[PDB]
Amino acid sequence: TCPFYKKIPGTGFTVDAFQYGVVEGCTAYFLTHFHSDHYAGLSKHFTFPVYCSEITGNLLKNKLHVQEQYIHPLPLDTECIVNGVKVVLLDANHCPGAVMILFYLPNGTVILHTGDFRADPSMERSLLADQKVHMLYLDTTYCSPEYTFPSQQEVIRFAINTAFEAVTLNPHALVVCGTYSIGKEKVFLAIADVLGSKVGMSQEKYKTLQCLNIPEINSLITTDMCSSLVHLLPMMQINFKGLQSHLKKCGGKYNQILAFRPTGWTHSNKFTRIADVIPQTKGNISIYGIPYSEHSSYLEMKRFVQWLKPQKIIPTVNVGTWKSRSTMEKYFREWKLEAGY
Ligand SMILES: CN1CCN(C(=O)Nc2ccc(F)cc2)CC1
Ligand code: NI
Repeated sequence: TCPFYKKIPGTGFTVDAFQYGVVEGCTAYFLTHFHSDHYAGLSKHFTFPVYCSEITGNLLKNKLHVQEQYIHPLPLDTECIVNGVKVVLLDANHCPGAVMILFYLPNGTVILHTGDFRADPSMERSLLADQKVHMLYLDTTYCSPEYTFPSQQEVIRFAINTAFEAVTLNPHALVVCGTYSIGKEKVFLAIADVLGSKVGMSQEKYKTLQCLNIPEINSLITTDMCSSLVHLLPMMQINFKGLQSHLKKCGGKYNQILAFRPTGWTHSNKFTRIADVIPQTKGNISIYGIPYSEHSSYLEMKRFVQWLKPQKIIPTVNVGTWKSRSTMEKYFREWKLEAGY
């Protein structure tokens, strides 16, 4: 059964609610982004209206084979009427196609649902600048002050400089990057660009990337592994055993692997600056864990909420324990008292 924080009151709408069968009273199902915890349940057999971005719609059609007649893509930054209710989709600064949704309820209430997001000051000059938001359904993934990490730009600078140094010292080194979902494409694209290579990958991953509206993508990716010195593999294979096995398959073209695992936050963020990060090494294989986040840091989240000044906050992540719920509620009260709303 569908939980309360996935229902939008007085609209007939649910958000990211495809794993509960037919939800009583739901006339339209919104999907914020194409990550499996959120799309869980969609297939070629779904026959209710789905509202989403153009990119999410491309993935629904081609990867999950949802029929075209049920996919309703909406442009960003544009007032749209859906089943008698005004809505707006805004970029969430998460993975490709990820949106936040603004709902203008018939009674005058205004709700913002962030989906998954990485809060940024640029959001303070979207269509949010205008009007009051009464209720905020908030991505609280990293809602605790211990969660610090660098900007995406600083992490990409580190990865580019590391890869370029290694391959210039050894032109027979292979670079490998882990993936298990869409998002974080800049990691492998930036490294391939500095090295003058296309990114090599499976047919299945190539298909997924072709759905994303990335400019000049045919120039950047390929299924021909032999032509490429940046390879993508499943995240599960980014370990000494799996990389040893991959190196065997490359027919003596390479004699070294440099690999990257883009994680979220890890406990080594409490001790180590991005500049100081070192790999794990065994023989001719080195593995770097890099803290590339597509979710708000604690400080980014706090700044956005203190700017927005919502009347009520409904968390959508870490909702399953009393300890987590009490911790989040204490932070929301601190933020409100400090800022005066
Ligand atoms: C006192 N009620 C609370 C629930 N409520 C509502 O509208 N629920 C809902 C159901 C299904 C859906 F899709 C969306 C919302 C508002 C009035
Ligand atoms: Ni996500």
